[PDB]
Amino acid sequence: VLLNFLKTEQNQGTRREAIRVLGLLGALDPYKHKVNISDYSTSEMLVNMGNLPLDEFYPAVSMVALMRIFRDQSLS
Repeated sequence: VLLNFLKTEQNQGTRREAIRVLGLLGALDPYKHKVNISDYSTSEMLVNMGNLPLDEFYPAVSMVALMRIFRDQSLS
């Protein structure tokens, strides 16, 4: 949330204040930043790892496309 405002909010004073905050806190080395922190088969279907013939391939991809919008409740 410190960095998100740099690409969303644009008012110059706000950005100067944000970077000032970052500087005062100051340069955490990324290692500690990381320390503090199924679609797999469908992904292989997107590449056809199983080497299916194209005829039995279009149904799978069209289906996964339809399920992608059908699962999301935001646009029902």
